[PDB]
Amino acid sequence: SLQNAEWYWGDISREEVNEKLRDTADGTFLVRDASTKMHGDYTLTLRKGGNNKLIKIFHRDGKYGFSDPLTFSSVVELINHYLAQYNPKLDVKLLYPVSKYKKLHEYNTQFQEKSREYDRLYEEYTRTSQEIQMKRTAIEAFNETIKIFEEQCQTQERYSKEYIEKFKREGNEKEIQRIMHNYDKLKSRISEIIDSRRRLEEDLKKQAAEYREIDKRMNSIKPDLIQLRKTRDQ
Amino acid sequence: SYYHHHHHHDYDIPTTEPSSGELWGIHLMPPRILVECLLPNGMIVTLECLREATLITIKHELFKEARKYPLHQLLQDESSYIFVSVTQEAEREEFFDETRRLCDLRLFQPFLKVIEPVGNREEKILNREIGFAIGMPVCEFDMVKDPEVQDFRRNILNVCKEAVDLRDLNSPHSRAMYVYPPNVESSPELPKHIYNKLDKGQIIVVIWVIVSPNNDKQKYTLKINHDCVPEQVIAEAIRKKTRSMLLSSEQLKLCVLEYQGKYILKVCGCDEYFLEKYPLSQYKYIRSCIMLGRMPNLMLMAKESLYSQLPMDCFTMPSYSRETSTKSLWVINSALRIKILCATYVNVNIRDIDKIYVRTGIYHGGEPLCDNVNTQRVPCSNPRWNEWLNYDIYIPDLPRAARLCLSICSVKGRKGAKEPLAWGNINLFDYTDTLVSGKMALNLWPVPHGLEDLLNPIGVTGSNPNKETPCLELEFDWFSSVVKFPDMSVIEEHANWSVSREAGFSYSHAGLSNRRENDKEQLKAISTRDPLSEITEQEKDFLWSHRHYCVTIPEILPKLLLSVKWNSRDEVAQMYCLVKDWPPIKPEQAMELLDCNYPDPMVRGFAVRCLEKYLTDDKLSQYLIQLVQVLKYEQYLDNLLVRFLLKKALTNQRIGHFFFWHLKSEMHNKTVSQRFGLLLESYCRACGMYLKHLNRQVEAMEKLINLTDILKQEKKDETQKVQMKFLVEQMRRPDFMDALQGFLSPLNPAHQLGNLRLEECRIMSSAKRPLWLNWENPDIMSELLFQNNEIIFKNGDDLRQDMLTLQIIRIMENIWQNQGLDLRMLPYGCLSIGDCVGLIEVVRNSHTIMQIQCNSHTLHQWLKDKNKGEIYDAAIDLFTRSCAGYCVATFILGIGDRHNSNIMVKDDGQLFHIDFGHFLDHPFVLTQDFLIVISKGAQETKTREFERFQEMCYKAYLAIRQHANLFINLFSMMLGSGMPELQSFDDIAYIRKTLALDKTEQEALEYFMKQMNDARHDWIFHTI
Repeated sequence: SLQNAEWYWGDISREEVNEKLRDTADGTFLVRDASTKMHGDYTLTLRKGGNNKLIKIFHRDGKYGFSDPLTFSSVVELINHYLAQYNPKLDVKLLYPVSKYKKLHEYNTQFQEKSREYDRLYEEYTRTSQEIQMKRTAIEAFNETIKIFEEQCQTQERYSKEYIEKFKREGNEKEIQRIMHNYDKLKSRISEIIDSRRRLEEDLKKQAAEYREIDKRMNSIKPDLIQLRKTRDQ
Repeated sequence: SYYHHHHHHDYDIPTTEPSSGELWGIHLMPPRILVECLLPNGMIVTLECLREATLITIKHELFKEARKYPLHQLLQDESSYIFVSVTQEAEREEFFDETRRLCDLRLFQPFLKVIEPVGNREEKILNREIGFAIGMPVCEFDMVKDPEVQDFRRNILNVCKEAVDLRDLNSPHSRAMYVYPPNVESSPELPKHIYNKLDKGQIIVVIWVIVSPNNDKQKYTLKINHDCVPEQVIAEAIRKKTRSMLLSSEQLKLCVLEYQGKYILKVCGCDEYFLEKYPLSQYKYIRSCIMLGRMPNLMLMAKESLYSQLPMDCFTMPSYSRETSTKSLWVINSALRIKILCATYVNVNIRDIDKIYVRTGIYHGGEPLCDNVNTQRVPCSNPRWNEWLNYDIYIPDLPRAARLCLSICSVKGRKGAKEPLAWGNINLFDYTDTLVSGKMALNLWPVPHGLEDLLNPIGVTGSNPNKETPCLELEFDWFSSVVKFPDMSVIEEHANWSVSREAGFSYSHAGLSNRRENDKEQLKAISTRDPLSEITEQEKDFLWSHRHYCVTIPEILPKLLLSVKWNSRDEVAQMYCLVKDWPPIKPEQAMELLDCNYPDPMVRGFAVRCLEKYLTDDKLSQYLIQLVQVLKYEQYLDNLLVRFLLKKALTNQRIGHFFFWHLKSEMHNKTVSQRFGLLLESYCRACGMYLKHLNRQVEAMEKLINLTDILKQEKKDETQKVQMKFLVEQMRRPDFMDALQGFLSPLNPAHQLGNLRLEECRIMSSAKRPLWLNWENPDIMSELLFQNNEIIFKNGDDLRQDMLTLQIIRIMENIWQNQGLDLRMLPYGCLSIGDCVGLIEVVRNSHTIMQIQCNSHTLHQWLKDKNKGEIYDAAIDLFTRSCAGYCVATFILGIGDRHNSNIMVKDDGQLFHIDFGHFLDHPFVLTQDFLIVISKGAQETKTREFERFQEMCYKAYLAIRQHANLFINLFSMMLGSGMPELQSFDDIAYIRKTLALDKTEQEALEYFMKQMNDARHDWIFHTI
């Protein structure tokens, strides 16, 4: 074991280790190839506190370490001691290593076509959400319309209740009966508006429900997506 | 731009040596409608109106036809009433302006109520304009019941008063300075390669004057040193008509003096005025004229005829103008512990029980503690936990910006034998500096596409405005009393003290705390790194040590700041104190401090000052997209940065215009709809009589959105020709003629759109139906001297990515020209107005490479046509020059899709890429075609010319590389808009590769070359 162990990945850069360490215990580690090279430098990325910490492993003349007195020289011997000593704010040791484990044509074409539908479901999902919110805000407009025509009844009993008696005596009634026609359409008209809203209400509740289903399938694709993605690269 | 980037290759001086729809459901009301009118007499008379009918005329008809019904003496004249109805924003609306057409009121169902102006505020009620502009009725705010919202609305007027005062202070000139800012570069110094277009040092500049009651033009050609204020330019024009054989010369010298300041110059053809003592060549028009082989044409014009049309005087404070017991935070003993209670529901299928738990974390961008899930224990059904969660952090050690992040989520491991849902975020602190406690119900947001990162702390802080969503009920500890963050007085004490403690040096077993430093502090080398560089534990600590030495190099601040132990109350207090009197840094460096790595009020507050002082209105106008983007990470509604932006925007209308569109374009976007809605209101309330022009641009864009909604979708998937039948008809209609004729271009408000050229506007041929519209320029000096106006209205593609790319190219170009030499890019105009709705400026006289065919050499022959003989040499100077810019830039920004119908060539010889959209990674260009045009005709690459091309590309690449940072930061600020190519720093990493960055200078130049003399090589598709 020397320039080629479990945790030596080298060929990878900052972004890749970043995602490999995602959500792991205080001590998960690997070593990397550093940016600027003097024929070679190395970087250890330790897990502590909920974050990725970058630590520079130095060369200089031919001995290794983290700081001024560089002792452990063989790259591996440095990790072999482990982080308690070098600063007490890093008290945990190096627990988890990382390590490694078109012929495989078939076991990826599922990632093509299950992800086909997750990029098709997120669509159905987005569209429905906007569409629901439209129906919500239309219902709002309906009640509000309903509240106007209703208030138009008030504006008619008053104004015509004190004339359903005045015209009753004026020698000439008969006008009062071509008035009721208007009330008949008014109340006939409100009923339509109430139905129009109702039909929309029992279209929303069934549009809403539909959305829950589009979500349900999505949260059940999600985890199965991550496993193929990971049966692929490794 | 001005002249459509068309170079005149000849000027070696010597001349004399929701959704739309009008009516809910229906996209377009029928030529005629039955609109029911509800009268105050109590009777619905149903009235037949043509859709274009004005309200003045509906009223007339209603009242004429109403006296045919009962109770008609029970009337009131006619004009006493004013209609009210319900618009499809669900609100009742008084329709005070009775010019408004029936097809234009956003009615819900065709009915109008007749009432009486109770409210009697015809004036204040016409802040219905404010709602229109914002799009969202003003009073969804009036009914909010959140103290921060109501506060903001009140407190933000300070800014509006102040800004409205500044404008009128210095009566008439400052008003004009505001309405018409000087359009001016930020360095007065001319790059030497422009000097050498005026190798005399001077320029010929025609100065027209209008003489007839119906316009008559006089010239006066004039010639003057590029660097000469307009004051003086007016003089030399006086001394030219006035010159006479009776006029001596102290007779002329005096009376020039006496008339020099009674006139004003104006760019001919648009609304651009030279209102300031600036070097004549500092104005973009001028420099741009030098650049295109163009004679400046200015218009002399009396100051007093400009000042007569400037009527903004009125600003009115609106209707909404009208101590307990606390413990200082760190008195609080023992750790924070948040109680998780219960979510009400969750969208899991239940036949798949990878069960359900709440993941939580305290955060500061990246977290200040080990973060912890609660037990999985609950198997949905009634998702409940009742448990307190213990976080290892003293409550005293909570940073000011500290907040809590949570999600409901699921993962895996379960294959073999080995070991999401909805997220929400909360400010541990009030806007009033309270640390929250008690009952908290949080509606959570949906998980955004792609991001399966489990916790999403970049998503906004706030409960979900939509309460038909899973909702997580919460409990924070409650101490004897209300707990507040300590005063700034107190913190500065602690800072002082626990450094007087520091001089108890004793080597110890640690390395962070340590303070001289020898010559080997040369870690000014780290100050020079780009902001994504990554700082090692050794380095982070090195910095906190020699922090008190850092003041001597101001620009380390970003890195030092990312080295503070943000969970140490000691370290933060000490940091606070350094930030206090830190030497200020260049604006392009302060900006970084407004991204989401630097969330701390003190720090961001500092950046805002560095901006107040140093950043010029030019640079603002430029990096505006980011600044508007970056408000999204401000923790509270009322902060320093808004008070900044908003003040600027009321102070300089050219900024204002875009400040407004950039905010309006995301109003559909609920995560940010109210912060922006709120912002937008205060701005309109305070923007003067510009609101009226804005409203007209809005009016017009809606008509446009609607029209295209029928051209796709609402069937109209007919023969191309049929669709055109519809467009032509529909544009002729009088509602549309009004709506879409004579308003300011959103792409450039200095650009008046007049009447349409109906016989020039047509539907382009894309799936999405892009309307190609042409307007007349209604300027007096328009068609000669300037232009006729073409824009694309495009409704379906998300234009933000294109917007940013075009920003970045401009900047790039800007760098290469100021470094001297000189690759001309075409940052064409692009503006996103909505949910994938936008405008693109037509660059007249360009054709796709994949048009020019209908020859491998004859691209070079097409160029020798259009460009005759001698002129022809500069077309290669131009083509070669532009190809570099796009080679270099295209490579850095990583644009694939680089086929010949994406690249356009313009007649003068210019190249320019269009239709970007797709970003970094999500080789190079050089096809033979281009490689043939460079090297004027030949087939032999080892050419004299191709060699020069390499120097341009080498010199250019490295220029950008020096200016990495600006670019890393410009991209950095973007990470909070819905843009699906910029969600993580991970994403930005691409351009960190492309400019080598990690390697040396010399090394990066080698790598790029390793990229340059490569590439090499049916054409619509590709085969063998």
